[PDB]
Amino acid sequence: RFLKVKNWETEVVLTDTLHLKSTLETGCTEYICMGSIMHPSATKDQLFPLAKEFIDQYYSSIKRFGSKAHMERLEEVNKEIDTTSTYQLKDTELIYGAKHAWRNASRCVGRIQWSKLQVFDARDCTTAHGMFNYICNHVKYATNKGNLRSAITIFPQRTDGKHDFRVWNSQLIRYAGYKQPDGSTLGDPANVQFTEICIQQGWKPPRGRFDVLPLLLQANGNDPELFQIPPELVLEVPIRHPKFEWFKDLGLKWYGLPAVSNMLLEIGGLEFSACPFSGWYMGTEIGVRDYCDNSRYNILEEVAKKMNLDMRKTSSLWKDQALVEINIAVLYSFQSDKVTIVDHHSATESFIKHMENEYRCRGGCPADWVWIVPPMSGSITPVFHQEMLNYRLTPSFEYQPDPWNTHVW
Amino acid sequence: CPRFLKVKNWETEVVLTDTLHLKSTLETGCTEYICMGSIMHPDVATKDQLFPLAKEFIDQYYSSIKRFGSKAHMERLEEVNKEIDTTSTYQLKDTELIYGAKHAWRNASRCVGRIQWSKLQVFDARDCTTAHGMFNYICNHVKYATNKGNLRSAITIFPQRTDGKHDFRVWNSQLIRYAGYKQPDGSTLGDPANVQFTEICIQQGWKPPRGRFDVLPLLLQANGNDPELFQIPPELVLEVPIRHPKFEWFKDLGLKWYGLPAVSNMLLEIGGLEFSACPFSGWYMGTEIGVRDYCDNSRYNILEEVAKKMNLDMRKTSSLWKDQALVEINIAVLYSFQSDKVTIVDHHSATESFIKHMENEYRCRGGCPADWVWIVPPMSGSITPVFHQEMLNYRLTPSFEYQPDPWNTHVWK
Ligand code: HEM
Ligand code: HEM
Ligand SMILES: CNCCCc1cc(C#N)cc(CCc2cc(C)cc(N)n2)c1
Ligand SMILES: CNCCCc1cc(C#N)cc(CCc2cc(C)cc(N)n2)c1
Ligand SMILES: C[C@H](O)[C@H](O)[C@H]1CNc2nc(N)[nH]c(=O)c2N1
Ligand SMILES: C[C@H](O)[C@H](O)[C@H]1CNc2nc(N)[nH]c(=O)c2N1
Ligand SMILES: [Zn+2]
Repeated sequence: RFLKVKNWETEVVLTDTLHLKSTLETGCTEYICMGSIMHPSATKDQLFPLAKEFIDQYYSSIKRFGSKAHMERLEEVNKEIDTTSTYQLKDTELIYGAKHAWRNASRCVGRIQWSKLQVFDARDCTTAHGMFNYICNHVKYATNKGNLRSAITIFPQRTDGKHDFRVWNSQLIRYAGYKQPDGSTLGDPANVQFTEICIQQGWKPPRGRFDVLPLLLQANGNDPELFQIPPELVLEVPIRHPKFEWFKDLGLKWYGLPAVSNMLLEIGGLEFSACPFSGWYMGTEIGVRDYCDNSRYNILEEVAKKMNLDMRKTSSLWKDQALVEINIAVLYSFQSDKVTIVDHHSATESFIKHMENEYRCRGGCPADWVWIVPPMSGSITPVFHQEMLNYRLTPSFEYQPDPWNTHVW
Repeated sequence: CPRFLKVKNWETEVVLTDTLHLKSTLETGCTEYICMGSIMHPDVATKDQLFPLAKEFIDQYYSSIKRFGSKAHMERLEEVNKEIDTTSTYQLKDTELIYGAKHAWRNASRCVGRIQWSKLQVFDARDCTTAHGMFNYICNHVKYATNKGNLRSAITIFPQRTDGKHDFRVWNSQLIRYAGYKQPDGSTLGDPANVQFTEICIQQGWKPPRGRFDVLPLLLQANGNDPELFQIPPELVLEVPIRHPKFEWFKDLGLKWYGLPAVSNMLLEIGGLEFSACPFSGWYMGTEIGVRDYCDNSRYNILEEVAKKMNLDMRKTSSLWKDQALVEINIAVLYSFQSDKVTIVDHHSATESFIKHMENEYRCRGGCPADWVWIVPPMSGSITPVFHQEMLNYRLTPSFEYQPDPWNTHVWK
């Protein structure tokens, strides 16, 4: 059936037909919705229909469905799966696939940029040193002296499951976290466990609040190896406030490059277990989640002190006041340092425009309202009032297990 | 369906286990291929449809009072079936009515205030026959619930649906709301959300003051008849002038709001019986007024005016001038209610209470249906504990349901 989605602020109604194309599950059923669950829920025979489906939509996308090239490609892939239990994507197909996995990422508010993605083919990589080289080039390219460019580097696909390429870091660039004798945490508490694995492997920790973690890289199923990213490739921003001159004295900084490195890219049945991808930050990612989450840097109280706020009752909204000033500081700092960043008002605006584009040209746009709506000031951004349909389209980015739970040394 | 579903809290790592979802009775709107979790809204019962619905409810009631399988349970079942057989409907006992109303609230997945569910004053108005009688009952409800500012949650329940042509309806979506007036120049005076209803009232005879905060009259339909207008006695309408503890100029914006949130357009469904007029009221969470009523672009839309008086830079969105004004507006709302000693709850306190409620329900009941999209407040979401809490949404009965607007369906006599 055709599905309507309405914006309750503009009263614009869009019609979704694209959802009929989905074949994978969402996790919900007719009687139970799991819209707020973070993580809900090959062989030659499974492999061909998936490959065919993907080849079909690729050739449909270049207006040559059923062409001679198309027929030949299907045949070629058929033979290759027969003979080898897998197949290799053409360069054009790899790039199409990566851009579309981004396009189909229902949890990403930044998708208006989807067709501008620099794709680095790293499928000839065989070793951890090789991976390091490719990752450095990625970081250097994507960083671009502050003028951030979206990029993805794609390492060899899964074969038997015992020879996986994995970036063990959840992101390429992150700050270490340390468990103190007194039981508190120094640095980022989210990375305490990963930091410990790096230490256990030989990494000598400076034990600061913002120590960039080393890369831990696994090539072809082997034990991961440590590498320090050359520091001149790591762009950082000292956080200050345009009004509160005491803010710089908090000693806060963050890195300019958000680069997810723990997801799995799926294209036509093939699985790319190492595919680090990067864009640029939305201010709230740092200002709200990284700094103000209770389980992260957790700075609200200190900031509220410096602002001399009344902090005895919740109803003074001291937390909300402090939260806003921190996010002003993040945006101001990045902007003043000419490092690409987008505020949640601008980002959500662009996303609404993107939705409108996709509905017109594609017949829909899968979107996860729980993730799309920013973690502050929700209803004063346009996505809060936008109905969205969530469904799973392929090619796609998928979660995968942490490598330290499925690896034998 | 799996017998046990797990929900995680990503802040605390606490894992809870849901079994209550197995009692789900109606569709969410989702399927295994699509989720409609952010969709707002995704001829009577026949004898044969009614039997198992009544039995399911009666069983639940007698199970709740630890008399399941008792002689009184079996007798009540037989009496109910006999009534359905002879009359195609049945009547609830007062005890069952009260149980059903409290459970419809307990089951309302979109409500963050459910920690209070077992404390609800239920007014049985099933003997009501006329619009004048409806008015009396509604006035008594408003006075009781308001309690001079110490608000008490309450529901008044009018006669259930019979053949569908004799419905009792409150035409107002809430008992107390402000009028909206569209101007010839395209501007709106008052609350833009209420323009349609306001036009209906005017057509029905209401003389409008044409102000920014005019309390709408009640439009009351009894027994399927044409609806009639009544003015709520102004002394029964508690209102709060909004001022700010720091900004002396804030009171000069001339804002105020009413103290009692009272939903009057929902259908209460118990044991297959449908109560099409069941106005219920509680007390406000500040953000309902400070974020939605005042700051929605399609409502009073005051962010700009507040921003200008705050001397904020408003040329770039990146200054977060909107977020800054939003916080000060919400501070003022909470400060004004507390000062006038009218019950209100801030979004931090309410969401903290809701998490405790949810944990208790998982413990004692096997679960707690919750709609995250609605439970998370419209500002500062992730600094409230609910943002980090996975929730399962499913529909249990007794329940409050949406129903079409009466002016779209009414047959004018
Ligand atoms: C270019 C600027 C971009 C912006 C402003 C942006 C914005 C965001 C934000 C704010 C999130 C939520 C992150 C969180 O809360 O953890 C997100 C998630 C996501 N993004 Fe984007 N993004 C960008 C680029 C990209 C690119 C280049 C890709 C892939 C090629 C991508 C794919 C994804 C995926 C798969 C998620 C979901 C992550 C998860 O489920 O943990 N994004 N994005
Ligand atoms: C006692 C204090 C109460 C508080 C603090 C509270 C809080 C809330 C809030 C903030 C909402 C969201 C409203 C919106 O965004 O439009 C809501 C919705 C709702 N509440 Fe509660 N409420 C209370 C009492 C009650 C009572 C007494 C009932 C019924 C007996 C009730 C049933 C509902 C229902 C059915 C909804 C969904 C409304 C809809 O879908 O439009 N609540 N509540
Ligand atoms: C359930 N969440 C687990 C953590 C995942 C994650 C953590 C951080 C941090 N710090 C930062 C990110 C970056 C997400 C992202 C990715 C991209 C590509 C762009 C952008 N603006 N943001 C992700
Ligand atoms: C899609 N939403 C349409 C508007 C529904 C609604 C509007 C207002 C207002 N103004 C006020 C309410 C009151 C909701 C409510 C009800 C109760 C019982 C308590 C409480 N704190 N809040 C509802
Ligand atoms: C429980 C809930 O699903 C979880 O907290 C989600 C909520 N929405 C989110 N939205 C974004 N963008 N990122 C997140 O990590 C989360 N966390
Ligand atoms: C599109 C979206 O479902 C809609 O704007 C919802 C979002 N969450 C909400 N949450 C509450 N409490 N009240 C609302 O009106 C809404 N509106
Ligand atoms: Zn769903």
